[PDB]
Amino acid sequence: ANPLYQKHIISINDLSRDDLNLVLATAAKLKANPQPELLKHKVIASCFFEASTRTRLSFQTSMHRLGASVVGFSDSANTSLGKKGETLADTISVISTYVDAIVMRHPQEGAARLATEFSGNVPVLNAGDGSNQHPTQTLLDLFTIQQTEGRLDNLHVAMVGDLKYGRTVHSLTQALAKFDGNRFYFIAPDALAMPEYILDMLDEKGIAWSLHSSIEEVMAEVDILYMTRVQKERLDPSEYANVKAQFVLRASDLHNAKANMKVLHPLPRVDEIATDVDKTPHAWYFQQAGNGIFARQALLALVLNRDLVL
Amino acid sequence: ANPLYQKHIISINDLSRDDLNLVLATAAKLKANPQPELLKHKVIASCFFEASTRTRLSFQTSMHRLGASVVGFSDSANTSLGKKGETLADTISVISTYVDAIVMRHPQEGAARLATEFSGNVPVLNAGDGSNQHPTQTLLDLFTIQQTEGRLDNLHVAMVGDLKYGRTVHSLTQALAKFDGNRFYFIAPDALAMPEYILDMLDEKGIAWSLHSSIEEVMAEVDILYMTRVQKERLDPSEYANVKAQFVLRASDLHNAKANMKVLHPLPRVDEIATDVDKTPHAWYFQQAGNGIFARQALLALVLNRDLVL
Amino acid sequence: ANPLYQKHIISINDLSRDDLNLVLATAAKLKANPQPELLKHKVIASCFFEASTRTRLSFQTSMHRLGASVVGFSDSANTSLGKKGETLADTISVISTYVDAIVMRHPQEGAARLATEFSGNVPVLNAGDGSNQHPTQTLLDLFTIQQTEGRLDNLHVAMVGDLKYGRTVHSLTQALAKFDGNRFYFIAPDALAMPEYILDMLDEKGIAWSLHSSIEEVMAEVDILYMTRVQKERLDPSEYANVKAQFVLRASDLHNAKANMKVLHPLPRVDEIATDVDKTPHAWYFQQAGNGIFARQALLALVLNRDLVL
Amino acid sequence: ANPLYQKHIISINDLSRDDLNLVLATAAKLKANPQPELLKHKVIASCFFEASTRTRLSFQTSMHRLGASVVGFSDSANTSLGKKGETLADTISVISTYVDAIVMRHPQEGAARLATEFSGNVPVLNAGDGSNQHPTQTLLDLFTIQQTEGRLDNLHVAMVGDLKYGRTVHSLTQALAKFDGNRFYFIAPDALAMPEYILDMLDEKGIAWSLHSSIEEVMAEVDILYMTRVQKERLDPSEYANVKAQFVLRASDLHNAKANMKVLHPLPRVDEIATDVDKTPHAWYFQQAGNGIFARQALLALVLNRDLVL
Amino acid sequence: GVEAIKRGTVIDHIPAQIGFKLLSLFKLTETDQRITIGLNLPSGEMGRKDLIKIENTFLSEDQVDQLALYAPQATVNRIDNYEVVGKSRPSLPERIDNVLVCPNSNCISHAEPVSSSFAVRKRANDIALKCKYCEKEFSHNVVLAN
Amino acid sequence: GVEAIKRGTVIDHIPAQIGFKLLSLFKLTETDQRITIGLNLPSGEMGRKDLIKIENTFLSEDQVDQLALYAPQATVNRIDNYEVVGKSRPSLPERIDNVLVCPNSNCISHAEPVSSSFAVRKRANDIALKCKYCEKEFSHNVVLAN
Ligand SMILES: [Zn+2]
Ligand SMILES: [Zn+2]
Repeated sequence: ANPLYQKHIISINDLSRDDLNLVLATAAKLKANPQPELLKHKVIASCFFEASTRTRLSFQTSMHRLGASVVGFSDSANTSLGKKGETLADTISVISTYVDAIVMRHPQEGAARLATEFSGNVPVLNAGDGSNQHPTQTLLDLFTIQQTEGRLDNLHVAMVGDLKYGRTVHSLTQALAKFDGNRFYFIAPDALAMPEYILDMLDEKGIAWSLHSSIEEVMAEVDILYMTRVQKERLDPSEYANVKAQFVLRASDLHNAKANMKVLHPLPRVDEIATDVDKTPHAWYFQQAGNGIFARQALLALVLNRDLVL
Repeated sequence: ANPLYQKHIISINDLSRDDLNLVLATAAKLKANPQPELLKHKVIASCFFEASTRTRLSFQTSMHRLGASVVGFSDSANTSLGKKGETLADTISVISTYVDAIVMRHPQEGAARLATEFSGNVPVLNAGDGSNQHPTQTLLDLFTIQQTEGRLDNLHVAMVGDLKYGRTVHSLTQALAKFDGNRFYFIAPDALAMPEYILDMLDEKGIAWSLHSSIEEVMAEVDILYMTRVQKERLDPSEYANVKAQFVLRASDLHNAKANMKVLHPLPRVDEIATDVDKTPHAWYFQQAGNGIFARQALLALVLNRDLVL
Repeated sequence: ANPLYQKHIISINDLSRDDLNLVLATAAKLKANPQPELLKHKVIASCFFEASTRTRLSFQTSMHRLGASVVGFSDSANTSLGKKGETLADTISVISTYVDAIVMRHPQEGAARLATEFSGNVPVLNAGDGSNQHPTQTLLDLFTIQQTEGRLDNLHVAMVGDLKYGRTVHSLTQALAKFDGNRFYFIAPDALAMPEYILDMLDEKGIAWSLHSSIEEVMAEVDILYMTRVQKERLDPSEYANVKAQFVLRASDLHNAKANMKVLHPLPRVDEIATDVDKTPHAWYFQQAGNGIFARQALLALVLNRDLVL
Repeated sequence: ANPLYQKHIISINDLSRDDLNLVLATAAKLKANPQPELLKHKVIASCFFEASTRTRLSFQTSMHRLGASVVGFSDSANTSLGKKGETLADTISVISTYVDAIVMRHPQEGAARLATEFSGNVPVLNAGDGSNQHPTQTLLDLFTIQQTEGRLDNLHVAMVGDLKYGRTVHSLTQALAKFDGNRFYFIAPDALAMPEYILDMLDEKGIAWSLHSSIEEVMAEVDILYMTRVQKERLDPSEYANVKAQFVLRASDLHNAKANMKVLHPLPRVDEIATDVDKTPHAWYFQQAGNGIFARQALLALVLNRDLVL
Repeated sequence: GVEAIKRGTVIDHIPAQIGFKLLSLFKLTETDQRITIGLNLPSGEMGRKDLIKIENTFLSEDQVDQLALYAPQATVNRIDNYEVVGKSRPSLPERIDNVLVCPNSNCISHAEPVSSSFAVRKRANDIALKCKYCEKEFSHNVVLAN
Repeated sequence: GVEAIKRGTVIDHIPAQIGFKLLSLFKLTETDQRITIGLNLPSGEMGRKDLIKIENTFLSEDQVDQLALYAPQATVNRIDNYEVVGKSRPSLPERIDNVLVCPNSNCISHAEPVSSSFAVRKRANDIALKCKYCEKEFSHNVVLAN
């Protein structure tokens, strides 16, 4: 049985260094030499109780490229679920009576983890459970860094943007805090600063970090520039605009960047990365979305296959 | 040609004793030894004009496990149908120009039966047409009783819950009234009692039934305890709560139940069956939802296959 | 001080026959010779948390016809804040601070009685509270019965329609059974009969009552035909449409009616009284909607004025 | 001519202490002996483009309590036209043509000041404009502080809750720092502290202020506890619920409070003041909601009347 | 039974498993006095009773009646100087307050800072409890549920 | 006074008012076996203490350890035949299940058939308790305002 066989991928916390390496190494082989019939005759529930078209289409394209069938829904608006009594525990107890793996997005923290007490032996992969986890996004990001820098160790990683609510920047700090000698630059306005328990966790394991005011300060030594979305509505309109020049990347800023430097951003990108940055060699946010396919396939192959011998 | 080949499954009334046996015997063989390519190259319209995620996912998982493709929609909210003139007869006349079988759920009584005058030679299976029929639910229920009691004849069946509006309890009484020596206990509050024309039909064919006040009265001789949902809103809030102790099952109640007794319930279950009943050998409502797959596959194999030689 | 001076008008059960009579007397007086500046300088709040355009306009015309100012709202939506946080208690505690009286319709049984406990000294008047009380409707109904029949004692009153859920028929029976010699005929669809407690109060006082099946059984004995709207949606559409040859009133059926019989209805009347009934003299429901003014004016004059000089 | 005669009441910054005092004097006079026909024949427009049922009913009771007519509306929806085409400018240019004064709540900062430029000679009064000003609230707040403390100078005022986004706490600080000897205690969750410019105005005039962490640090020094509602939704639900042992007021905490300390709140108070606080004498927020009448009446009497004789 | 306290209340012959339900529900435990409680005792009739001894407090005529729907055969013995200076048996009240919950899910009581209250009527067989607020009447078996 | 039975557990030295929390929280009343509780017992050695005796009942190890969070300095005493045969004191457990409540309003534990489970970590000046489900860590002071 491979390590991840039939396990529920609920959090990055639950994945070890070795599990992260085993998922990323597999994504590398599937990117290389694909397996279009590997999951043939498997049916996967794509249950998006919270709508997220971008994540859904990547997960379902990944399910399709391995040969599996997909059934599911995207509520948020309404289908007929989570209403008039009918609890999540009962929905999972019906659904895992038909499907082989449950992929789900839910608005409440902890939902995937509860599904797990009800699926019995059908695997539950978490596509997003509120402000808690999202392992699949951290896995495509880790795969983009590994793909472009050649390593996951001894890196210079700047996290720029909303770091207080950024579900993504938190998980990637934890994932990356498992590998060695990584150094962090956090560039966030104070209202949105990287929470203390991530910082505590960093210190404790002897990893280095530093706060900086502007992207200018650290452009030269950066390897991965991970940007995040500031949601305008986490501030007053007035507050938002007023950061004396802002946290928005323009291609001028990158003039002093290391030859290997990559700008990553989970999308939607609205305003923090200017158009002109797209035609720069460093812009890597769409190629990152592309590897979403690979990281997502790896997981489904490993969870549903006792041995993948590629 | 097998009997059900290319027929439209619209009502239980239209199915004979022998047709019920032929669908249940087939579901038994597919449960046993499946056929994942039997409907390959067939495309099925899953047209849920009224949304019902639970029924849709079972029907579509069944369509997928026989190898067929699925196209369709779930309106109730809106897609673009049944609006601004565009009649149901015209929709079916377009859709049966692309698909091989139409599965449909509609809010109005009689809709599946009308579709049938327009599909021409494409089969129309009814997934629910208003307060009228639902043959596919009665077929998974009959298959759950046959599976657990070994027979469909000489049974002791209690129907507990809303029996006046219960579309399910009505159809299963008719289905089961085709086999012999079945005896019925109806336990419903008077506002929700089993309508007279079901009772008339029972008497006429010499089948026995009896009303009882509490589940306590008949626990010992019951074989199948079929529960139904009381929709709170079919009563005043005040009226609802006041039945001196209620029609809710708790595992205490089952202490005197026959070794073979099974509790069936069409779901959603909200309040009439207490959590503690789930970890009892008798609880069988989810395993029933599971056989929805089998009864549903049987039908699609038989309707679309001139000979199933399994 | 008048008996009802600064009294909370919340339930009919709460008003004694003596008080019913004072209300009906005053009203007959204001109709005739109205003092239009009696409530000059009062600010009354019309707080419709549940909206009812007719009631809100009857009550508000009344406030105006007596020289009163009005501030207030209408929901069946969210007004502002009061959706979360604002407890009715906090909302009244602030509104007692502003106005002289609070008229209020709210969708929860007992909302006017809670309000009392926070209105300080400001009187609150119930314009409908869930399925519990509507005193103001029963008062204008008594006034019309008194004004057409010349009395409230020794009458033959037929109550027809949704006797089980009609807020009004429940109250009219409580009010009229506080007078002597009355006989009631209850004509209702089986599933919607007069709840047992109405009938049990009726047998302790030993008031003469009988159930019937169609208006035409008591056509010729009835002094008052009070009709309620059988709500189409709390019933199956094939069941609503199948009751007998209906219990809807057509002028024809009035052919054997007493010269003094009046037909009453709270309104809406959609179908349960036909248009030709409108032309016959027995038609009295619009006349009734107009007596709402004097009844409600009566109410406001006594609650807000120490002694009524007229 | 009174100082404020036909003056636009738009911002608190705009009113001098002399004018604050004239407003508060008049109000103390009208409370006591109200002239109820002072604005007889005026038609005031209550134009709530953003709806606020309490404010709209306080202002409208005021107009009425002084003998004024009212025409107006409420959005948090579309009223008619004004959604497209109708610019606030065109809408005021037409409403100046009708009425004598314009009271208005609008969801955009500066909507009352634009209106001025199109109201011709009609005075406009700001009932709230986005996150900018609410003068009428600060006036009724000063009146309650003055009415309980006997003065507006040399007070110890603790401001608690959402100090960063509370419209009101920003204004109350501007108004009270126009008086001498005041000391402010600011108790707020880290992420929601007093914006730097409030604090910088405070240090130029050199008014004594200090931040704190919980009410219980200044319980015994505080003359006025002004509490704002920490809005649950502009915060993470695990962060809202984790702040200390909360900054919510319970009567217990009042145990060491001065005999004259009053607890104030604009309202809604959902959870930040508990029910037992309501019974203690220090409870003054409903009393406060009532002083809104005299404050707003004051305002309307001066702006619309040349000289006030009372 | 067991031995005595320095003057107060002894509530005995409470049905077994009603004992704690009264300690919690009527909130009898928020006292500074020695409350001694014996659970599931013999040494009193109908097998196992419960028993509560509240020292120094003496429960009013009223509170004594409030036990009636739970405890109706209990004895509220009144002690001074280790001897029963008086003996009360629970008689049925006419208003039970804030211990019950209106079954009416649309009753306003639920969401507000009001204490529940119910008119009590008839005796033993069926005790109808009428909500103060929605004025809907329920059987005590339904009210005494959840 | 209350101090020994033939066999069972004497939970001694509970601080005032926690005795009823423990009864409720650990459902120690739901056993028809002799429990004697004494609340606001003098004990100059405390000022005020509470004592529960569950007769013919033995608290398995971990049960004892859950008491760490509430009456942390209480001595569970085994009496397995007429006297104090084993003394025990509460140690913080590594997980506290069923009894706590997740502070996170948007935690899923709240609407569903799911027992709370929290990871215990005495760190620095208190104990942090991390939810099973929503993975958020809170101070026990937050979690116990409850
Ligand atoms: Zn109630
Ligand atoms: Zn949680």
